[PDB]
Amino acid sequence: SEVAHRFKDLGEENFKALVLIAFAQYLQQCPFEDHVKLVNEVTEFAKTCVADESAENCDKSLHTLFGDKLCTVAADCCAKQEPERNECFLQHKDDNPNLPRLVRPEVDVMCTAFHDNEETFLKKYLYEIARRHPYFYAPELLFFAKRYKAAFTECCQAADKAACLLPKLDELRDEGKASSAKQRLKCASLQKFGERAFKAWAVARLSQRFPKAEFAEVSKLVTDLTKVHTECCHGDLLECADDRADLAKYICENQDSISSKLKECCEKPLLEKSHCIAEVENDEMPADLPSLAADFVESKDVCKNYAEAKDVFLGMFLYEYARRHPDYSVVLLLRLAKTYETTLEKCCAAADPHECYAKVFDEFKPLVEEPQNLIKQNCELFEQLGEYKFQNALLVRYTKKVPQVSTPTLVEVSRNLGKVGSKCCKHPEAKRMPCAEDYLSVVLNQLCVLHEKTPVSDRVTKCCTESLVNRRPCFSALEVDETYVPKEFNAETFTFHADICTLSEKERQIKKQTALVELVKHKPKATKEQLKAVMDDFAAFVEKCCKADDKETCFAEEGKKLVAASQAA
Repeated sequence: SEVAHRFKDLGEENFKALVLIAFAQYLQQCPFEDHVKLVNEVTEFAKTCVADESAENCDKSLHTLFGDKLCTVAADCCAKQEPERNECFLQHKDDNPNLPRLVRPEVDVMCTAFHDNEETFLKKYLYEIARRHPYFYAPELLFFAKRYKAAFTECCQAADKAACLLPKLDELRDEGKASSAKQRLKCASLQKFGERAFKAWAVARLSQRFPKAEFAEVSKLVTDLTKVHTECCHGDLLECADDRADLAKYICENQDSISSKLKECCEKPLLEKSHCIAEVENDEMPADLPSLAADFVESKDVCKNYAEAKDVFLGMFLYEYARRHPDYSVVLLLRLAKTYETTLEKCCAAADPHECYAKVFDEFKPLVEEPQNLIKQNCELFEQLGEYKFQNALLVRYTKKVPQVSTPTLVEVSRNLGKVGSKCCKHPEAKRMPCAEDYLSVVLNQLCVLHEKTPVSDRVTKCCTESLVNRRPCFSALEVDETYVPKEFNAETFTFHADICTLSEKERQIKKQTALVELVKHKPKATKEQLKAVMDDFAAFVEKCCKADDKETCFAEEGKKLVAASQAA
C-alpha cells in the first residue's frame, strides 16, 4: 500500500495538509467544504490501510485514488484513465484563475476566527493560496502555514494587534508570491525544456553555493533535487514532501563534505531546516584553485575527454567555472557552457583541434560584458527616476515591444520588472548580476506562462520558446513592433470615475499605469516626451473630481475635458 507508506512517513497532520493542497491545485474552482470533505474521506481510508495493508484498494496508486475522489465532484478528464486522466488535470491547472480578489476582515474578526477554530482557520489559508497558485511548492507552503500560525498566535494577544499583525502579513504575502514565482520557473523549466536544462541550472547554482563540495557530491545533490521537483511539479506532493525530507537529512549528515554554513540550519525543526538550507549563503571559495585554461583549453586531451563522455565533461566544466564565479549569474554560466560546447563540437572536427579551440575564452569576453553594461546602465537610471517612474518607463518600453499582449499582463509584468531595480541595484557590483538576472528570469517566465494561455504575439512566443537561458537578451533586443496596427480609441477605456478615489494610493497608480498602456497601444510611435506631458494631466483629473462637491458626474464632465486634450496631443 502506497497511501499507508506515505502516511506513516509524513504523519496525519502533514498528510492531511498535503492532500488538501493537491485537491486545491487540481480543482481550483471547487469550494472549501467539498475539498475538506474529500480530504477526510481519503484520510480515514488511509488509516484503515495502515492496519490492513490489503483492505479495500490499498494496493492502488495515489493518482488512481486521488483521481477517483475528485471525479465525484467534477468531466472529459474523468472519462479518461490512469495516466491520461492525471495528465488531463495537470494540463488544466490555471495560472490566472478568475478568482475574486482576496480581502482581509478587520483584525478583530480574524483573531476571533483563529482562536475559535484554529485547524479550520489554517486549512482555509492553505486552500486560498493553493487554488490561486496551482504550482506553489507544497512542502514550503506548509512552512508558510506554520509561520502564519505564529503570526496570529502572537499578535492576537498583544496591545495593538493591527500594528503587530498587518505588517507580518504583508511580509508574508510578498514572500509568498516571490516563492510562488521562483517555483513556477522550475516547473516550466522541467515541463517545457527537459530535465537536462533543469539539471544544468542546478549544477551551476549548487556549485556556486557549495564551492568546496566535490563534483560527484553536487551531482548527487542535483539528482535528488531533480526528482524532488519533478514530483512536486507533476502533482506527486506526498512523495515530493517525503523525498525533500530525506534530502535534508542527507545534507545535514554530510555537512562537512558540502558546506560550512549549514550548521545553523541543521539545528532546527524539519520544515525550518529545509527552508534554511535552500536559502543558505554561498560558502567561502577554496583558496588555491588551478586555472581553468589548464584542463579545458591548453590540454591536448580535450576532444578525447569530450568524445568519451560529453555530459560528464561539460558537467565538470560548469561546476568548475561556476564554483569560482559566485559573481556571475546562473544564466551567464549556462551561456558560457553552451558557447564552450559549440566550440568543441566544431573544433574537434578540424585538422588541428587545439589551434581551433585555443581562443575560446576570447569568446567569453563579450558575453560577460553584455550583462554588466546592461545592469550598470539601468541601475543608474533607476537611481535617478525611483521605482514609480522606472515602472512607467518599462510600461512604455514593453508595450512598444509587444503591443498585442493584454493590458493586465503588461501592467503586472512591468511593475514586477520595476521591482528588480529596488531589490538589486542596492547591492555592490559583485552581487548585482546574480540578483538582477535571476530575478528577470522569474519575472519574464511569468509573462511567458500567462501569455501561453492565450497567444497573441509571435514575438513573445519566439523569445519564450527558443531558449530558456536567452529569454532576457531576446526581450532586451526587441525595440518596437513595426508591423503593429494602432488601436482605435474607446470612451469607456479612458473614462475616469470617482470610484478611483476610494481606491488605495497604489490602486490609483495602477489605474494611471493601465491608462498609459492603452495610450501607447493607441499611439505606438508617440514619444516619451508627449506621454509624460499627458500623464501629469491624468494626475490632475483625479485630485479635482475626487475632491469637488457631490460629483460622480465630474467623472464625465472633467473626463470630457480630459479625453479632449488627450485626443489633441
